[PDB]
Amino acid sequence: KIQLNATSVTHKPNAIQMALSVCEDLISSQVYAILVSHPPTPNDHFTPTPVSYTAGFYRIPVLGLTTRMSIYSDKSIHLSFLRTVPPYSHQSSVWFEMMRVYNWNHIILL
Amino acid sequence: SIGIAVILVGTSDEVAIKDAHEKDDFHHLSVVPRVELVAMNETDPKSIITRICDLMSDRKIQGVVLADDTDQEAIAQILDFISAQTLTPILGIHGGSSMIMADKDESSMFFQFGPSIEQQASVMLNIMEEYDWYIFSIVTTYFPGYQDFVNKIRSTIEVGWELEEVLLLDMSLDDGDSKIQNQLKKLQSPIILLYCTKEEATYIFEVANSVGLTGYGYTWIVPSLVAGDTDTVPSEFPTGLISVSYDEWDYGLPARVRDGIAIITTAASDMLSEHSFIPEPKSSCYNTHEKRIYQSNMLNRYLINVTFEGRNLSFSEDGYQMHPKLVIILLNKERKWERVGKWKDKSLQMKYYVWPRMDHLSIVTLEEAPFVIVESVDPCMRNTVPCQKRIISEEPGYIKKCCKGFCIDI
Amino acid sequence: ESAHISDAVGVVAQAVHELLEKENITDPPRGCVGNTNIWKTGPLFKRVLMSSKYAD
Amino acid sequence: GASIQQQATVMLKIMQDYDWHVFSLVTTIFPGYRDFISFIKTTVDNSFVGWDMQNVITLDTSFEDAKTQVQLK
Ligand SMILES: *[C@@H]1O[C@H](CO)[C@@H](O[C@@H]2O[C@H](CO)[C@@H](O)[C@H](O)[C@H]2NC(C)=O)[C@H](O)[C@H]1NC(C)=O
Ligand SMILES: *[C@@H]1O[C@H](CO)[C@@H](O[C@@H]2O[C@H](CO)[C@@H](O)[C@H](O)[C@H]2NC(C)=O)[C@H](O)[C@H]1NC(C)=O
Ligand SMILES: *[C@@H]1O[C@H](CO)[C@@H](O)[C@H](O)[C@H]1NC(C)=O
Repeated sequence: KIQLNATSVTHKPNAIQMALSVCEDLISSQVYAILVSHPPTPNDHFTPTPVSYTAGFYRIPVLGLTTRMSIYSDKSIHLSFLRTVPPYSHQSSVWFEMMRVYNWNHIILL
Repeated sequence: SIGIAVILVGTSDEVAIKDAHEKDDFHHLSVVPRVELVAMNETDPKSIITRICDLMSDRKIQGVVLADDTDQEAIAQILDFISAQTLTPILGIHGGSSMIMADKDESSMFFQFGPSIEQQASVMLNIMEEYDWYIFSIVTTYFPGYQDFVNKIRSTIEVGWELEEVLLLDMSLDDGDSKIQNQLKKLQSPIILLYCTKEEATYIFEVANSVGLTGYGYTWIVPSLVAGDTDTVPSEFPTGLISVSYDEWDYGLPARVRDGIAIITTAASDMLSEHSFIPEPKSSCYNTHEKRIYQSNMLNRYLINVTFEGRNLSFSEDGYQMHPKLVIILLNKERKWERVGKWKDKSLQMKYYVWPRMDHLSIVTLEEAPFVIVESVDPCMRNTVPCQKRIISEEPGYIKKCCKGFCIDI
Repeated sequence: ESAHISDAVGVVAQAVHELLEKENITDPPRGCVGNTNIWKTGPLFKRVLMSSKYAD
Repeated sequence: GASIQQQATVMLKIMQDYDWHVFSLVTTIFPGYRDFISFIKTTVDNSFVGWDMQNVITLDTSFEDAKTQVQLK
């Protein structure tokens, strides 16, 4: 008898009114999870953060989909945020594997 | 004619603050600030957003002061977003608007009244220096400000200080009480230091009472956030709990309001005099993106250096104050907090010359040339023993010296 | 995004069904009007999610 | 067959033959423990070794692992 009702919200160029409307609609909806899937944002900021903070205000898990910045990896601030795309730091492990393959020790990281 | 907003939520003497609002001497600079006081509730953040929107749209608010009485860090956490997204700076002086979060935004203009983590660590180490207790241990949870505290204490201690146990507890995972009880067996020093949250502190005290590591020979010292409110005492805080809290007794709400108004006014005067221009753009609540054009970029540089005729109210880069006033509290047998000592300007003052306890025998002696040598403390070193000399002129005065000799070696 | 959304929704469905297997069912309040109390099973539900394992 | 005292003497001989001169003593509530304690006390004081003995560990009940673990540590 478990029922699933689907609710999604659109885009607005601003972020204060976007966050306000999102918080009001999700509070009125009593959702369990939040999904954000905007890779090609015209703004290069890549900021779904206020939704995650407001969800952490009630410890509501958030699962990211697009952004791979390591700022979301910090659970001390992002207390209720997850994602299924690993950050670029795993490319560091990939480069370590490459170093294992080709026997390279000294690098010049910039 | 700057516009200053005062918001009060919870019980407070609003009439007294209003009467004491015009208690500053601002006649030496043409500022004539306008202050509006409004009462609010703790319903939800969106209500606060609406209230500040209305205030800045109507009175053209160039500065917001928030005071409350809750024990939630979310107040400043969300107020940081408003302060960053609005050209008007915001200040917090009391209640939920006082606890320092991790950090403020680069564009943030929000400041708080209180000391930093490192200053509290320094005061706590001064306390451990005052009464000769040099064996300790540190345990904390995954609150963001843990690495700062650990690194600060490690650097400061890097006198025979001996740290032998450091513990990190992750309370997000449940059913870990057995693991916590097993891993608390590593504690061996008589004194253990904790850095967690209030409910987490209660849980940890439950675990400790289950393991019985808090009866007589173990004393705990905790930061300000563990206590927070003196009026309420949690269920099982062990008697003899030591902590340092902001001096909220001799520094009341009207004083905080006057200090905030004065610092805002003098920063605005400095900005409008040194640069001859005061950034007071169109305070538009709707579509704030276009209202951020007149970015000050220097009012913040004039918001971190303020003197109030004796009170150096300068702030730090992270957002905290530079010269806080601190008091120390102790949990006696009955559930209350007593006023034990004061700390100010790297000076520690203790009312009790000896810390009372919750075998031991006192020794009397006299200085003899080869056997008992007494000298003043280092402006005591190794291989010496501290000794107390009473002074009779008032209250019983003692001065600490260093005693050694042939008899002392035996 | 087409396959990513499908994988995410499937994970969400199985995680929700895993949570419904246990007791202490809690629901969020209406925080927009005078609700500052936290969801009590927040960390508990996150812990439920951490141990999730999938083959789809 | 032998009693507890003869076997205890044999045990101390075995310990001496390997020069393990540091030990402790753990006893339960099993009857006959005090005679063993007294025999060990009398045997050590008249020996050529000079054994290092830690304080005797005595259990009270089925260990709650609350105060018994304090002695076990
Ligand atoms: C299921 O979800 C839809 C939204 O996807 C809900 O419809 C909303 O209802 C509220 C309250 O009447 C309106 O303010 C919204 O505008 C509606 N949105 C849409 C798109 O319909 C619907 O009420 C939900 N029903 C259940 C099962 O709770
Ligand atoms: C406020 O600004 C004044 C002037 O720059 C600072 O005074 C200087 O302080 C530094 C450090 O003590 C000295 O080296 C300079 O010689 C001082 N100059 C003058 C003219 O006083 C003052 O320290 C600043 N206060 C704060 C905390 O920002
Ligand atoms: C994207 O995912 C879908 C579903 O797995 C797959 O059919 C498709 O081939 C993928 N993308 C492309 C264009 O290969």
